[PDB]
Amino acid sequence: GWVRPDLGDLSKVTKVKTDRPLPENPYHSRARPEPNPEVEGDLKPARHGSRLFFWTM
Amino acid sequence: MLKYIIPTIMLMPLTWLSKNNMIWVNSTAHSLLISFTSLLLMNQFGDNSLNFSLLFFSDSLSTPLLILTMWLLPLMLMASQHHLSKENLTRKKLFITMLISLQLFLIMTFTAMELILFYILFEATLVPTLIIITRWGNQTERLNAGLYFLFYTLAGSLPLLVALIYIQNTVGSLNFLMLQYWVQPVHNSWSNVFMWLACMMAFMVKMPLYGLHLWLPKAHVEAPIAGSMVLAAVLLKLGGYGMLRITLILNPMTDFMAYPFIMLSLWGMIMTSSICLRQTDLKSLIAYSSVSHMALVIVAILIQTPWSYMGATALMIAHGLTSSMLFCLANSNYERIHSRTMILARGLQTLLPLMATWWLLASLTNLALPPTINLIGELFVVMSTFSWSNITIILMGVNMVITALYSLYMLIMTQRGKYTYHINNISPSFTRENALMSLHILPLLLLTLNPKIILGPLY
Ligand SMILES: CCCCCCCCCCCCCCCCCC(=O)OC[C@H](COP(=O)(O)OCCN)OC(=O)CCCCCCCCCCCCCCCCC
Ligand SMILES: CCCCCCCCCCCCCCCCCC(=O)OC[C@H](COP(=O)(O)OCCN)OC(=O)CCCCCCCCCCCCCCCCC
Repeated sequence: GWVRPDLGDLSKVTKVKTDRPLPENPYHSRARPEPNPEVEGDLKPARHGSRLFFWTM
Repeated sequence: MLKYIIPTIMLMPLTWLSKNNMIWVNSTAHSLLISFTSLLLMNQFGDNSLNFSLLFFSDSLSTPLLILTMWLLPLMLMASQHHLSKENLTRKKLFITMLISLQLFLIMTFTAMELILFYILFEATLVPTLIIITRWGNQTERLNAGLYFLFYTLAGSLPLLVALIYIQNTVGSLNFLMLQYWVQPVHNSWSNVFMWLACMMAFMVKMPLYGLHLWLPKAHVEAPIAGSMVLAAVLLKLGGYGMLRITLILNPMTDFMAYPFIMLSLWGMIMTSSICLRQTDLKSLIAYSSVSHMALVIVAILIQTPWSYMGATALMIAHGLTSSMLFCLANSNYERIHSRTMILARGLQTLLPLMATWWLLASLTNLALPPTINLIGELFVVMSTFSWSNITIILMGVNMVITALYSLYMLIMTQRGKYTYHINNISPSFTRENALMSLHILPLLLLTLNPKIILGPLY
């Protein structure tokens, strides 16, 4: 009763039932480093300007 | 200070937009008007300095130097317009422009609140001064004089720039008022020794300090008359003004770091005074006289007493008017005989009677006849130096004997004896020359009536 699969059939992506649980950390990665604290808030003009030597702006 | 900066800037369009034959009349008239308004800087208080803004201020130290500076500009225009008479119009206007720009840099230099603003303007004065010496000087040696002037100043001032920026990084400010309250004592370490030298050598070279003075007899002698007037009257005093300010942040290290420079000055003043006795060039003699007088200012600043600081301020003002007058007197003879040799033209009292009176008055102020402000400044320094060490009175005393000798030797050689037979072009003194001399000596003697206004912040 075997029917030869048609052109293109064996290259299909199929779905399989399995009881093996999905691996949680397949790469065995360490915990990632914490990101640097975000800079937030409203942008305000610089206090007394550039403050470069004698410049007042 | 904008009420002085903006009018000074307007002298430039005034000069360029004037009728061709009114460039000297217009610039002289309006520069005198600016000089008149500078008297408003005399609103000084017993406790607080007159602090205009974030950028500028004036206290009893800078105020007299500002008034002298603005007074000198019209005198220099008068002194220059004869020997520039054949210069073409555009080059005349550029000459006046250099003088105006120098005044602009100077008045901002003396009122700068922040030491790095002071530095930029302090170096800025080099550029117009170099151009005046090299472009409008008369002899081949002006080119060499310009290089000595430029590289002596920069050799010292570039280490000062590093020091000042270092101080701002450590203190957080170079504002002079802030430094009065945030100043910390200087610990005695090798690193602080070179900070002290960096903060002082640039000012020492400008005084000049004996040993580091070789640029001055070249520059002051090769410059045109306006160049010599400002070089001796004001630019030497940038060094004194800078030292008087920066010593605030150098205590107590100045106690022992002063010794080598006090010895150079106390012995140097006797050396340079002796040199004057054997100089053959009249302009060169007057230039070496300045080195001897500024040696007293160096010593007075380094011993750091209230009396020495009042004396130093008076001497700087007194010397400014006197040395400028002597250069103008010497120049008036040069414009007749076209030589700077002192023995060439003799017995000029017989041919130029009134001009011989200016020579006498200029000489008497130079040798510090009391009660002139020249004597008041010298006396206060001698008093304070006696307290620093009684033995100094010997060196001070010898210098006063030598100073009298070369001051009157210059007077006797040129004005007295018999006139030189073959020199037959000594025409009578012009009204311009006589007014130029009296605008030096009259303010100088008037200050004797009210000396306090030139005694500085310690008064
Ligand atoms: C911190 C305190 C400071 C106070 C103390 C200051 C001490 C005084 C410093 C003086 C500086 C040197 C003298 C400057 C005077 C002018 C020099 C001069 O005019 O010499 C003339 C000489 C002749 O050659 P020249 O003029 O070219 O021939 C005619 C073609 N023009 O010209 C020449 O031969 C070439 C001259 C080259 C030198 C130019 C000046 C540079 C000075 C900085 C030296 C750089 C050192 C760097 C070295 C680092 C590695 C060791
Ligand atoms: C001709 C060229 C013109 C240019 C001139 C340039 C001048 C640069 C001078 C730089 C010298 C700076 C001094 C550097 C040495 C280190 C200073 C130091 O830290 O030593 C500390 C110590 C202080 O001694 P003390 O007073 O006892 O301590 C307090 C307790 N009472 O040290 C002391 O004992 C204080 C005494 C230090 C001064 C010594 C003076 C030497 C003799 C006088 C020389 C005059 C200058 C000679 C120049 C010739 C150059 C060819």
